[PDB]
Amino acid sequence: HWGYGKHNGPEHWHKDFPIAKGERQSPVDIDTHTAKYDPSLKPLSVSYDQATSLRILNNGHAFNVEFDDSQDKAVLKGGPLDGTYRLIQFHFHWGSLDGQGSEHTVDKKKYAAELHLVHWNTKYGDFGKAVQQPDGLAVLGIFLKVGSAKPGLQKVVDVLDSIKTKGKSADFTNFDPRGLLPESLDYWTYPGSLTTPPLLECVTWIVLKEPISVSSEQVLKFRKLNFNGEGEPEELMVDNWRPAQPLKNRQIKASFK
Ligand SMILES: [Zn+2]
Repeated sequence: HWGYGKHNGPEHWHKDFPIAKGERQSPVDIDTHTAKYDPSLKPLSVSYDQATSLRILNNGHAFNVEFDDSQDKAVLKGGPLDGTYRLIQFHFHWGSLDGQGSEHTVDKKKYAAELHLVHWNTKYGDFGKAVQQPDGLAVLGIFLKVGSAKPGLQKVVDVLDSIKTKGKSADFTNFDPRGLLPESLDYWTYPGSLTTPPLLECVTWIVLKEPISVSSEQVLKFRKLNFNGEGEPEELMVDNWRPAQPLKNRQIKASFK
């Protein structure tokens, strides 16, 4: 099945998921010189004080930190969005080396990693229904650069030993995702897709301009994870990123001057 090798990676996904060659695929390169400032965009409202993390899972493609999304406890609103979007999970994409790993790029610059906070539109009732709608999801994307450690990431890093291989999970309560946000909420936005199969064109992307800094040691621990299951040949979970896709008939809008 699909993955990030030579034989099963992004360049093959279209055979099982033809929407891979669609009109609104993600990620994309963000050309900062052609993204136009849109004064009509609102400030983003990130309301994560009541968030309830539950569990962390290695799904064979990344690790997901999962939230209780049975009520409006951690929501994203404002920005480009109409209505209320509930946080369901976050995960990352990262590289084998610090010079690649992000999905979005900025003027062709690749960051070491990218965080995706995934939220679904409450008007559709559940995640599975939301992903069938063009405005079903809002994904907040945050770039990671290597420098100073991110204190608020360390709790994540230190549990990764317990979910080394595909299908392992661990309890992961009381984690506060506010500790993963940069200072500024300035953003770019465009309409796109999930970046992994099934590649559904259901996402309003909100990509923050300001990266967070993580330490080399932190990212090194991500790279100790495995794509494989327990007692299978070890294949390090690295380079779990889809490259930039054609922008096609889209515009990327900036919330800032
Ligand atoms: Zn992602």
